[PDB]
Amino acid sequence: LSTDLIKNQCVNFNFNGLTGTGVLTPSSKRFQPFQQFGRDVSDFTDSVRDPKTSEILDISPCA
Amino acid sequence: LTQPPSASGSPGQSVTISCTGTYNDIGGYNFVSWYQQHAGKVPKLMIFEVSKRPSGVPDRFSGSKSGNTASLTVSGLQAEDEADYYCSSFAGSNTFVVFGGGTKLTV
Amino acid sequence: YTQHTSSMRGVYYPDEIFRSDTLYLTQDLFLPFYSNVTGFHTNPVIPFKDGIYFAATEKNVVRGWVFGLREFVFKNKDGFLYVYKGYQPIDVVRDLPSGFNTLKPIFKLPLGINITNFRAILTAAYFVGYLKPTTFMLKYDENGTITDAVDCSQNPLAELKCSVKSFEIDKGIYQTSNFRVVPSGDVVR
Amino acid sequence: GECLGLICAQKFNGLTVLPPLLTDDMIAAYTAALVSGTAT
Amino acid sequence: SQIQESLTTTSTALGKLQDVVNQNAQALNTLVKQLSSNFGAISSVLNDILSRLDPPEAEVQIDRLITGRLQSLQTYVTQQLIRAAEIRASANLAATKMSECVLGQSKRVDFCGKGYHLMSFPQAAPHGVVFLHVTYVPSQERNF
Amino acid sequence: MYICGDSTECANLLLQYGSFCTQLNRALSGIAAEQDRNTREVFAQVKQMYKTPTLKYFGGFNFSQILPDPLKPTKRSFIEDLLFNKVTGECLGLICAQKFNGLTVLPPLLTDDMIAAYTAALVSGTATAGWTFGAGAALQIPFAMQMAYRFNGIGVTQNVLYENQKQIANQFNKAISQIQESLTTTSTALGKLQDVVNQNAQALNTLVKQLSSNFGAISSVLNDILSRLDPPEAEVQIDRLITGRLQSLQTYVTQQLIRAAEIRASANLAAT
Amino acid sequence: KMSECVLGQSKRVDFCGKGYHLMSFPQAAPHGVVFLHVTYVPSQERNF
Amino acid sequence: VQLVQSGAEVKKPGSSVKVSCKASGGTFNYHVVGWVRQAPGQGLEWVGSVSPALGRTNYARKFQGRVTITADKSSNIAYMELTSLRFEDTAVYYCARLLLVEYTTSSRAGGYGMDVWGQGTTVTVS
Amino acid sequence: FGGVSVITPGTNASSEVAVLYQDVNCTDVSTAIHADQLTPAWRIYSTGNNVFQTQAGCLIGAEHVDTSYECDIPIGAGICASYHTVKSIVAYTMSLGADSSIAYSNNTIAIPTNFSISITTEVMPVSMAKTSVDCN
Ligand SMILES: *[C@@H]1O[C@H](CO)[C@@H](O[C@@H]2O[C@H](CO)[C@@H](O[C@@H]3O[C@H](CO)[C@@H](O)[C@H](O)[C@@H]3O)[C@H](O)[C@H]2NC(C)=O)[C@H](O)[C@H]1NC(C)=O
Ligand SMILES: *[C@@H]1O[C@H](CO)[C@@H](O[C@@H]2O[C@H](CO)[C@@H](O)[C@H](O)[C@H]2NC(C)=O)[C@H](O)[C@H]1NC(C)=O
Ligand SMILES: *[C@@H]1O[C@H](CO)[C@@H](O)[C@H](O)[C@H]1NC(C)=O
Ligand SMILES: *[C@@H]1O[C@H](CO)[C@@H](O)[C@H](O)[C@H]1NC(C)=O
Ligand SMILES: *[C@@H]1O[C@H](CO)[C@@H](O)[C@H](O)[C@H]1NC(C)=O
Ligand SMILES: *[C@@H]1O[C@H](CO)[C@@H](O)[C@H](O)[C@H]1NC(C)=O
Ligand SMILES: *[C@@H]1O[C@H](CO)[C@@H](O)[C@H](O)[C@H]1NC(C)=O
Ligand SMILES: *[C@@H]1O[C@H](CO)[C@@H](O)[C@H](O)[C@H]1NC(C)=O
Repeated sequence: LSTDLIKNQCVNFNFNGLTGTGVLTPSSKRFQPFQQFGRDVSDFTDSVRDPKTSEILDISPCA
Repeated sequence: LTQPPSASGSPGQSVTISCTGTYNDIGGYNFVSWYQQHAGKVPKLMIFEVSKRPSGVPDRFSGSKSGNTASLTVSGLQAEDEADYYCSSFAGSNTFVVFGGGTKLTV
Repeated sequence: YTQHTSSMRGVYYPDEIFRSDTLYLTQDLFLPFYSNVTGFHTNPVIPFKDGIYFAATEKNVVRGWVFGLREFVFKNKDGFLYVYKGYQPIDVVRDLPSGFNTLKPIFKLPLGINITNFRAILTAAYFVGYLKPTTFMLKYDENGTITDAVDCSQNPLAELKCSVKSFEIDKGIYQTSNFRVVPSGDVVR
Repeated sequence: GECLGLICAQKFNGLTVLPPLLTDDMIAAYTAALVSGTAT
Repeated sequence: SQIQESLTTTSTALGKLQDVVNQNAQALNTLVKQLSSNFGAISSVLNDILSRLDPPEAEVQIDRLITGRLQSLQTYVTQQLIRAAEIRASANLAATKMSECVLGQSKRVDFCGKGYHLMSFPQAAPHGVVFLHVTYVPSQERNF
Repeated sequence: MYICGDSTECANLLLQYGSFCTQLNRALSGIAAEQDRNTREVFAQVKQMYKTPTLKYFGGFNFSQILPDPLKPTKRSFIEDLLFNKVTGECLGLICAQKFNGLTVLPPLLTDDMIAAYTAALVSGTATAGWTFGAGAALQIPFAMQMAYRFNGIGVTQNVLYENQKQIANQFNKAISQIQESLTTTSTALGKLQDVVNQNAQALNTLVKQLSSNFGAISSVLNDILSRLDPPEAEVQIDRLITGRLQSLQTYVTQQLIRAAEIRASANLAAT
Repeated sequence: KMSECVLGQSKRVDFCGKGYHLMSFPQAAPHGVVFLHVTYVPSQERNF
Repeated sequence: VQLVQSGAEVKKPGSSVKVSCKASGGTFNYHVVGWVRQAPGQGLEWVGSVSPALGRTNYARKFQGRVTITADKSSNIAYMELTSLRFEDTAVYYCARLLLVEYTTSSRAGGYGMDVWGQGTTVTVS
Repeated sequence: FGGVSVITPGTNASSEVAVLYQDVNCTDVSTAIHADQLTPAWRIYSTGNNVFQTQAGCLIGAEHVDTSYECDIPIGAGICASYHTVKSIVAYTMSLGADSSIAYSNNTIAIPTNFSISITTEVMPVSMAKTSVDCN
């Protein structure tokens, strides 16, 4: 099952099993074809690759 | 990277030149090359890998590495070998290539 | 069964995670820098233990694998056989050329196989190395590509670079490790 | 997470940094006053 | 002019202020990184524990993470309190120097610089104060 | 080594608690390094080491017990030898010994007879240059004349010193002898230094003795837990000991950090 | 402060109060001491 | 393959010179092009390099803010621009092909020695 | 057993290092290295046969010299190390200060005939970051 992407607002999300609450925004990160997630220097998801469109989205915390 | 200022021997003699590195440069990486330079000439590669010789070089030229020390051996030294010898090595990616000073060999 | 040295070969991406502009320190099974690689010419059983490195120059002699320059890393970890691949357009007959090639993941197979045995399938040269649970510092560029690496077990300089997570170290004395002397024997009374 | 500039950013872990009350160019006003008082 | 030139090219000159940047960066980095530890739990992620286990078991795994995280906050807070006390001692000394070196003239040996003190200037710096201490140093002695 | 011995089962379980050991190691290395700053700030106020004068009797003022003796085998003054006899794994001598518990003591950078060189330089500078020592180049001054200066700095004119120089010198010399005698026979005189010997001895003794506690475990010995229980159960007992041992290291480190701060305050005052 | 403000006269600026220190008095308080610091403050300046 | 250099150049004590090297009878391909500042009567030192295949560079620390090394694989010519050229920079300035070949940022093979050298571009600075 | 420290002059000067095996007899650690009895083995490491016993442990790779200089990298007891010609890493007993002979006389005084105004600096860490943590 799936839903539409909801962007630039606080969203409860699930990307291929990666879950959390945050704000999904368009991103410039140059992911490799085999990379699904991006991480910050500290070990937090910084970004994800969308499972159906392969676009890259940054994840900000929900205020 | 450190080299002696000179080396010498009789024609027909086995004469060596040593180079000392670190855990980069010579040691750390197996990328130590040697050059032969006569005054007024372009340095000629004599040794490509630590022990591997390139084409166009006679078999009197050989070498090896032990610990952090590299060694060039000229076995059966000829008058035509009165040249400086330089060693260089992969310095790691920030410096990429490092050279020692020349060692002048006299026959 | 001849011998070759692995000159910074066998580095691969440990995971599916994008990191950039950073040095990532991690312990995993990696081909140690300058480990000994067995050379082969032509089908013997070559035991698989704690991960195996394989490469071949062929000509196209290696056309299959049995588990029970084209290069690969095969490791058995947490129920999966992971396979990494890469390829250098360099023409070499009987040696691995010195070089670095980060390998990319191809497969993650949920195979309940106690792999202890490995054999290549040879139709009508190749190399085998072994992985060890060493620690590496992997250098990621701005596009998430590992372009370089430090083997933390090679020498005290490499160890210090890993300890301070840098390729540049300032002046001083730094504690990097701890040593222990190990027993020469067994006394039972 | 320090709201510098402005760009008020947050991290998932609840670790933030509060701004100082007396800012750098307010501190500089006191140092200028102290030097000016010393000089005259 | 010599001070300006030395500050321009010499590193470590302000190492005392750099140290409080680095000490706090490390305290926060070790704190945030403890979130990745399991502390005996199956996994560090609360969402994984809850997805994976029914509540009668999930609660055990969560308590393992709660204990570990309370402990890392306590070690963080304690070292910040000790460190803050050290900073306060420096702030009090700096305040003393401001009063005696800048707003007066010192008669205390080696306080407000080496040599005989004449006057000082309180220049600001990130996380601190740098004093320029102007002193008189006798020289060229003769034997009488 | 403190928490786990030669057990790899313990060593691996310990990694699940995160980087506690690297913070504990930095905290202790941090203060151990600080301890070498404390003696530099206090004693190394000498830019030039002054040679001990061959003359110990200056204007009638006797410094023989303040300065090192040129014939005696030691590098210390007589008073220092007395002070050193009242207060009291480290590789001393040499014999480099170890204990099973990973508790060691590092040597200081500035050793006792190096410290004694600074004290000798400070006294020698005081005796021959006086206060000029702390402000530019040291300037020689006759000792009696620096005393006149010092008397005139307290409102008493210099006339008092020159007219009563014999009595002043005799009171000085007698006062020194009284100090030597009091240090020779009176205990507790150096209690402030004895206290840091005892406080650290206690901190280490309580730390090492926590290794004998079970903390809810069947037994304190990791080898017994592993011999006794299969891994699915042995790990539980080991975690009970790991938690207890991490906690005792944390209480040790915390009290050393607080105590070190108190020492630094004393070092700063001494330097002042 | 007891030693330098009460039993002496201070020459340390802003130590023992603002202004030129003359003398001080150590009044007791719960959990502490309160000093009454008597100082001389110059005033009514004229331009010469 | 023979690397061919410019030469016989004389420059001012505060100037900018661009030295060119062409790969004659072949191409640079994946080879790294290195530059060496051998001074008259002296030993030789690394200046830096460019890898035409990637456009990636390396500089010796001494020249990090002084020398720009580039290449254009479409003309198959390598270049070195020495700016703020000083008297102390007089050198034969050899360029050479390194054995190391770079295919991508994460894949390279061969050693770091240099087989094909140009004749040198002596740059004399007054 | 003991700690291992790596001593470096700084990579801006040299990548050359010396290794200190702490709190150990140098004869025994050297034997264990040659006997392949140490756990954290370094695969291409060589001692270089320059082993110096100090109170802090076995220092390997630093040369011992009989000269003295200001302390740079402290090791322990009076031993410090730095990067010097004999450059290489060297170990030495540190210097305490300049050697100065001050004359003492009962009728002679030195009096400055000139002076120099000097300006020096002091640096103090007045404040730290105002962190805040959301415990929950
Ligand atoms: C300056 O002070 C020193 C230290 O007090 C004086 O030296 C001391 O002189 C006394 C008297 O001669 C010595 O006592 C005697 O020792 C002999 C040892 O054989 C013993 O047989 C006698 O019965 C008596 O106890 C004392 O040991 C000596 N102390 C030291 C450390 O040497 C010195 O005389 C004073 N100088 C001047 C000019 O006043
Ligand atoms: C101050 O009092 C001291 C005694 O406390 C006097 O010094 C002693 O004087 C007697 C003679 O009356 C001598 O026999 C002693 O040897 C002296 N002793 C010392 C210095 O220990 C001193 O003269 C008095 N001074 C003044 C100015 O009255
Ligand atoms: C090759 O390396 C393995 C370790 O990976 C070692 O056990 C084996 O003895 C080596 N064989 C050689 C040098 O022939
Ligand atoms: C990342 O890819 C872009 C092309 O999309 C390229 O211009 C850039 O140089 C690459 N960055 C790195 C570090 O390779
Ligand atoms: C808040 O969000 C708005 C967009 O809605 C943006 O323009 C602004 O810069 C942000 N920051 C602040 C401090 O207002
Ligand atoms: C004169 O003063 C100098 C110190 O500047 C000192 O070294 C020298 O010995 C003195 N001369 C005499 C005769 O004492
Ligand atoms: C080290 O062991 C030897 C015996 O092999 C002994 O003679 C020596 O005193 C010991 N200690 C030191 C510091 O060398
Ligand atoms: C006289 O003194 C006052 C300060 O009380 C000052 O403000 C005023 O400018 C001075 N007058 C002149 C002429 O400078």
